[PDB]
Amino acid sequence: MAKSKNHTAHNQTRKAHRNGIKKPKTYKYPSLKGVDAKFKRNHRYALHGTAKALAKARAE
Amino acid sequence: ARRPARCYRYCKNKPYPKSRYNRAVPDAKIRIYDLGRKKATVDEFPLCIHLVSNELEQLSSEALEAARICANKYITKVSGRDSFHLRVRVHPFHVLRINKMLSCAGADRLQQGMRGAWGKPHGLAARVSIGQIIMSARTKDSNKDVVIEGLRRARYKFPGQQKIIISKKWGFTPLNRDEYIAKKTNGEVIDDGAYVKFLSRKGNLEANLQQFPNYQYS
Amino acid sequence: GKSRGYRSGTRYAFQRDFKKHGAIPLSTYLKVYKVGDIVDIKANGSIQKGMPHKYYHGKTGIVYNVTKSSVGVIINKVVGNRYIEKRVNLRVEHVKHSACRQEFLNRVKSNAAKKREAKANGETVYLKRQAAKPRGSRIISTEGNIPQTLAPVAYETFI
Amino acid sequence: VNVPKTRKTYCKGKECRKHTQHKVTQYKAGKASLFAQGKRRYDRKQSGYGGQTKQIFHKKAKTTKKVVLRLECVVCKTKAQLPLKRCKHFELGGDKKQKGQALQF
RNA sequence: GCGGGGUGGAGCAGCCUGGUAGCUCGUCGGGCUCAUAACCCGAAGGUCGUCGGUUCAAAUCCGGCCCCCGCAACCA
RNA sequence: AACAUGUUCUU
RNA sequence: GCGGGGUGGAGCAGCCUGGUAGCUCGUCGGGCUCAUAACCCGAAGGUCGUCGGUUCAAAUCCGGCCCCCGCAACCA
RNA sequence: GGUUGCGGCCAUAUCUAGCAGAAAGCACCGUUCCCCGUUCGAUCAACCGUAGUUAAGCUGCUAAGAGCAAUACCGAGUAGUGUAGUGGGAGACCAUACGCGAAACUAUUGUGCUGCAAUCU
RNA sequence: CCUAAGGGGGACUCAUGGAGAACAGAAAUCUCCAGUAGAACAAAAGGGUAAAAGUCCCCUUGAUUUUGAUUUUCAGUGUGAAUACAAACCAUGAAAGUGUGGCCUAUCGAUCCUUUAGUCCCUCGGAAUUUGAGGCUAGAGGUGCCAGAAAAGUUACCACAGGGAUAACUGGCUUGUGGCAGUCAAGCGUUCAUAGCGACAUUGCUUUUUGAUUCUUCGAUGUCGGCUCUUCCUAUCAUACCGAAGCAGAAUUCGGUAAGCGUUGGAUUGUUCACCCACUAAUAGGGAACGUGAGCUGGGUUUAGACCGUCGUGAGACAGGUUAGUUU
RNA sequence: UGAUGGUCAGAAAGUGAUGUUGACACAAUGUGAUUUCUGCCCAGUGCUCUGAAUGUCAAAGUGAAGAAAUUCAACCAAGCGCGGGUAAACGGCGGGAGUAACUAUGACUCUCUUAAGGUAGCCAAAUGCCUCGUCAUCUAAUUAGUGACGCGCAUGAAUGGAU
RNA sequence: GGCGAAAGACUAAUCGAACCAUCUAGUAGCUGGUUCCUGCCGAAGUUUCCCUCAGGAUAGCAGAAGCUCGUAUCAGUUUUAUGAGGUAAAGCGAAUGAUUAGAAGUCUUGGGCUUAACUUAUUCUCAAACUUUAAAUAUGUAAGAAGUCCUUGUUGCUUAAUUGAACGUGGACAAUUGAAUGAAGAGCUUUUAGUGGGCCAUUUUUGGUAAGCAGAACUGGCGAUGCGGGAUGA
RNA sequence: CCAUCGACCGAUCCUGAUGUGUUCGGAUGGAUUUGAGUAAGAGCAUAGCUGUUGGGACCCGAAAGAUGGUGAACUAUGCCUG
Ligand SMILES: CN[C@@H]1[C@@H](O)[C@@H](O[C@@H]2[C@@H](O)[C@H](O[C@H]3O[C@H]([C@@H](C)O)[C@@H](O)[C@H](O)[C@H]3N)[C@@H](N)C[C@H]2N)OC[C@]1(C)O
Ligand SMILES: CN[C@@H]1[C@@H](O)[C@@H](O[C@@H]2[C@@H](O)[C@H](O[C@H]3O[C@H]([C@@H](C)O)[C@@H](O)[C@H](O)[C@H]3N)[C@@H](N)C[C@H]2N)OC[C@]1(C)O
Ligand SMILES: CN[C@@H]1[C@@H](O)[C@@H](O[C@@H]2[C@@H](O)[C@H](O[C@H]3O[C@H]([C@@H](C)O)[C@@H](O)[C@H](O)[C@H]3N)[C@@H](N)C[C@H]2N)OC[C@]1(C)O
Ligand SMILES: CN[C@@H]1[C@@H](O)[C@@H](O[C@@H]2[C@@H](O)[C@H](O[C@H]3O[C@H]([C@@H](C)O)[C@@H](O)[C@H](O)[C@H]3N)[C@@H](N)C[C@H]2N)OC[C@]1(C)O
Ligand SMILES: CN[C@@H]1[C@@H](O)[C@@H](O[C@@H]2[C@@H](O)[C@H](O[C@H]3O[C@H]([C@@H](C)O)[C@@H](O)[C@H](O)[C@H]3N)[C@@H](N)C[C@H]2N)OC[C@]1(C)O
Ligand SMILES: CN[C@@H]1[C@@H](O)[C@@H](O[C@@H]2[C@@H](O)[C@H](O[C@H]3O[C@H]([C@@H](C)O)[C@@H](O)[C@H](O)[C@H]3N)[C@@H](N)C[C@H]2N)OC[C@]1(C)O
Ligand SMILES: [Zn+2]
Repeated sequence: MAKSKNHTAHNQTRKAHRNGIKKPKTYKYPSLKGVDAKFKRNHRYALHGTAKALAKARAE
Repeated sequence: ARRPARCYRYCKNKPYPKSRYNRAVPDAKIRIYDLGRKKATVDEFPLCIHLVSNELEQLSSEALEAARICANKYITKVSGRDSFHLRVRVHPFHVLRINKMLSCAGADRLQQGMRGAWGKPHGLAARVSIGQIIMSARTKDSNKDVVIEGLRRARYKFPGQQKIIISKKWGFTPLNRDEYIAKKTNGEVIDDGAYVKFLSRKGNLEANLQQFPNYQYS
Repeated sequence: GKSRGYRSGTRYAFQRDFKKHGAIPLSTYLKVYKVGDIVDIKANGSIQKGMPHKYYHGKTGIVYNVTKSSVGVIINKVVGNRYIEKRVNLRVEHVKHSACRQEFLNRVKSNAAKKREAKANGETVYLKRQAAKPRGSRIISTEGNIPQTLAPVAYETFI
Repeated sequence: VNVPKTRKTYCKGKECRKHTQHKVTQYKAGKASLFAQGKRRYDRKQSGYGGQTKQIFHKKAKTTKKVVLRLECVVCKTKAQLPLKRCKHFELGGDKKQKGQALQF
């Protein structure tokens, strides 16, 4: 009495290609969320020390 | 009763053999596949005549049984039982299914129609390709036309079209008649009941030499 | 009822190769992975830990993270009308280097060397690859090679 | 399920913060007070005319419950709760399985 | 359209799953009695209703010809 | 308290 | 489509909730009687419909198959 | 070149059946106070290198050897398959055009290669 | 389901077969040999595993604490489950290591409410103390219709909104089932497959059976049978002319052209159907919206009355029976 | 149901109907003239009776603890539970085997089992599926009618049976 | 509520609960309708959840407004390099399972020279839930400036370390900046409509005897579309 | 304006100085945690189209439910008088 279509993927790729299929944008620096916490922790200090050293040598 | 054979003629379904997944399957109507003088030696029956399918279809075990009986009975009547060896070359391994709708008035009250329609086992059929040999008979060269007529009668028991082909090869061996005579006279074949064994130039040389003592190494 | 569990459909994909069961050769554990390396993902059915989902079986991606026994790999997955960046943690048994990249780095070195050779010689060379071009003209001798005529053959049966 | 009566696990008490010996008992819910706000509200809503004012669950389907272990540290007397998987039979300090003996049917 | 069945004189096995048909009642003899009845001992008794096929081998499987007894056979 | 029965036909 | 039954020669338990097959009648041996019945003292007799499975262990628990008796099959 | 220790790839290295093996190495081999483990010094432990032996392990060689590996005017451009037509055919199916392309089969060849360290007639 | 069937370490090797040892045999335990897993690993199936992931021994609680990142299902929400790290605290081992439950893929649960554990910390608002109550963090009590209402029937007295998204006719596709016709020829037919028949098989046709389906119609296509009347089909019962025979004649049987012409009267039943009686040259089968209700009839079916049986506690039910019921 | 009552009415009342009444009456049901009869079952559902002895049982009251809110305990009405009655209350009213000197049949026996196992009657009946039951009669011919028969799907005794 | 010798009858043509006014424009996931022109863009019948299945929310598809820029690196495509896969086909004198026939042994193992079993070499035939092998089509990734090389800075991470890891200073390499073809340009944001019954064709494919039947896959269509042809016809 | 590593404020976990109504205080330093925050404000007000929710809610449409009234000139039944 209410039997109807159960499933089809007809027209689905056609809809997907109207505006897709778009690759995610790439960036020079990735987010370090999800990277090993011990690496990320020390990388913080390594960047901080590098700025301090460059700020020093530029004075002289 | 049995539905007419047109209801299960063509290979529409995947093969559905008897297995762990359909156990309640009846026996095929054909039980005997080797008739005539099945103990005869390879050199006794040099001529091979095939009945070849020209259809991609399903042959019920009932048709296989009827054709076997027809051919065997005719050839035995004309040339005697020991003058040939007939081999049915297809085995019905495909199970046929049936849904079994009621044929009384008011069946629609009782039954559910196309709901849950998966069928019960009904019969067995053999799946044959175009060019597949159905039956084979080896006899002597003087018995050509008797076996040809015997197979001619069996053809009418099958749906569709079949051809009767005279083979160039010696009996049921894969060798042409001249090739078989050359292998025989060179001591490279021995009898093994109804069949033979051929010489190997591989393996232990001592066993090869013992097994075919009359071998002419060349 | 339907069944859509985590490893459904993996009967053959996660089987070990014929006569390739048992212990993992140690070369698998001696490889070194770095962030930025490109790796092929192949599930080993004998290592149940750190396994890829069947989707990532046969996919190639970038390494983004390196831990004790595993690497983090970035995979792009088509979801609807766009790609989603996926991050999968895989033990090294399920990972292998990609060979095309080694080839490409070799070509980088060769291009640099050729350019330097031309610069020392005083000229310019072309570094772009080229597709296969149509062949040029040629002369064929018939010495001991007289053209031999062929014809179609008649039909024969061999049954 | 047989679970032993003592268990050496981590203690969160500010005295310990380490693995200590614990006493294992099974948790049992206490008596519902008549002065909990939910119950004072319910009684007020049920008074007067109107009949039953709230739903009453009927379609029970589970046959088991989750067992909660009560672990008390023998040093500082801090408790911890630890739930188990569903089981139909549970006992503490039952006799351990002996391996390789003839059954005396 | 079906569903069972046709094995001694009559009731039943043997069939399922080919090679090897038995008991029961009843008849033909002896045992016992004064003679019977009963009782006991023995003995004969069906190549399977019939015609076909498959089979090395058919009461046993697969068809046809009869007899026995029935179950099912618009409708709005 | 319990205790039913006795083939046919004679000489 | 369901539901119950299948256990000594007969009619029934035991299943459930695994470890032993219990009851009445019947059968057989001896006794009491002139004899028989009743009665008394003894003895045999069900591998649990069947093929599998699990379990250390199957009448029992878990499927297929076979036979027996039943319930449901409605709105036009 | 032999051998040992630690290996990489993980049968061209495996398996059966014979035979041979100098030097060193390895091995079997002797013993039970001590550390240690056993129903048993068999295995495990320890001690001697002293009494012996290449018999076995191990290494190599042999076999119209089994297995394995490799190749191919072997089968076969076959089976299968992408694209095409108002192609053929009642249909099952088949051919053609532009492409890809097996397996079995057959025949022939091979039977570990190698890294680090030490040592040797 | 499991305190091990979880974690670590160690030693060993499994099914099965062969050959041997008192009672001892097919099956007791002891020995050796072969043994790529043919075993085992809680439980379905698939995958995985041999100095192990199996068996046995030893020690254990990582089946723990804090809170983030990720994978599957996916809206890239929730739940379930899983993966790799960080920071603790532990187990085990000589050690490298390994361990955040069960070798992997299933084994489960919001808001409100209650209850417990933790900080014993916040609040009870005129100020305090002690009871009591209320909060914060983390679990448990459960929704299996499993993203999670608190829930029995009957209507043959019935209503409304709709539905041809959907049943009860015709029609359409199909043709299993029904009906009809071929091919082969084992046998029957005194001999003889085919005068006449014809098993086992096998190819079709038809839409006069019954199903299957749900395309049309639910702002309605009048829903049985008979009566009446016309016409069509041929798969021919009779009548015309013929061919065949196991055609002497008579009778009969098989077949061809043929639908020109006919194919009846009655008992019982609402019947189509069935079944007898009888006449006849013969008493063929079918179609036309299952022809034909502004042509009839209204016996049946199928509104409301009433009775019975079985069922139901009951209201009531019943392809069970019975009687009365407006045909524009 | 004997009036301080039964049955019924009303929002209430110093309120009503039966009632100008009193068991030969009023009220509530079932069956349905006469004749002849009206079997067995109180296990179930109801209805009803008994309460000195008695588990559970509300509010109030009682005792204890507490500073108090409160908590706990005992006691505790009817009701429930326990025990009896009642079918012209609702209703209900059995299986499997064997057995006689032809055969058949089974008066007879064994066994399981209920609250009781459908008695007297009656029947293919307006109640019987199978079924157009079988036999007889009626007709030329009868799915009709009538008389018989009865393991009766699913007849049956005031849910009244047979006349 | 009445009244009923009982039909759910009768109670002013109204009765399985009269008539009148009001609450009341009661609510409806349902049926019907919904009013001028031209221009530009232009769908969906699919995903997840729902007492959800004639309805919603959610994502998708569509429009509008733009904004930041101006050839940056993009593409329903090829080439080159490199992965993954277990379908088609094939195979069964290869494992598992199925399966016809002899033959030679074994009798130490059970019957009547056999009869079956067992062993060995053979023989006919098969598999959606078998497999050593194994395509075609389809599918992942790369082809540089965010690069390569040289020197040596940072750090609490890492190494026995002066070893590494990650991010850098300074130096060098220039239009062939490292395949093809194309590019009414690229990137970014907000907001909202309709839709959430589909259906057809080739090929693959499941149930069913089959169906203008029922259910999937990829692509193209019809729906939403006229036009020439197929007489006629989504 | 965008990607990324930090810093600041509140919540959470740890640390715990000089001191003390000795149980308070919380200097200082940490932490794969957390917020609809900071880091040289952007808002408020009026108006317009579109979109949303409550309203009769685009228009017309139930079967029902409730409150207060009016009928025994028909008809049902009793009674009284013909
Ligand atoms: C009454 N006791 C009898 C005893 O006498 C005997 O009976 C035989 C019976 O078996 C015989 O029966 C046999 O007879 C012959 C047999 C001898 O081969 C067979 O051919 C025949 O088929 C078979 N019925 C019958 N012919 C005579 C009885 N007395 O065996 C049977 C028995 C029941 O024990
Ligand atoms: C004595 N100094 C304490 C200092 O220790 C700290 O106290 C925290 C306290 O705030 C936390 O507690 C905090 O968080 C809990 C909850 C969310 O876990 C709340 O229940 C509580 O009210 C809240 N203050 C507590 N759990 C740990 C103490 N060290 O901060 C508060 C303080 C008073 O300064
Ligand atoms: C007028 N009386 C007639 C009476 O003659 C007789 O008629 C039959 C008729 O029923 C037969 O017909 C019957 O039987 C045939 C069958 C035999 O093929 C069926 O096909 C047909 O449907 C059926 N009506 C018909 N073949 C002969 C008439 N005399 O029976 C029916 C009847 C109505 O009683
Ligand atoms: C070799 N493989 C082929 C595969 O290529 C394909 O074949 C098609 C074939 O079916 C097409 O044919 C198809 O379509 C046409 C028409 C509508 O186009 C129909 O007429 C025809 O009946 C239909 N089979 C044919 N036109 C081209 C082949 N490549 O499909 C069939 C196949 C056997 O799988
Ligand atoms: C306490 N440890 C901190 C760690 O928590 C983190 O600091 C976060 C910081 O990242 C968050 O800040 C983050 O989120 C804010 C946002 C809320 O607006 C952004 O503005 C900011 O860019 C972003 N980094 C800040 N909101 C809280 C700190 N504790 O930074 C690293 C750390 C030092 O280890
Ligand atoms: C020039 N000084 C700037 C100062 O202006 C400010 O910059 C903020 C910048 O931090 C914010 O950006 C920040 O916050 C966003 C936010 C979405 O959470 C983060 O996504 C982002 O990572 C974070 N850097 C940016 N949205 C606005 C600037 N004015 O803070 C950073 C700074 C460097 O000090
Ligand atoms: Zn503690």
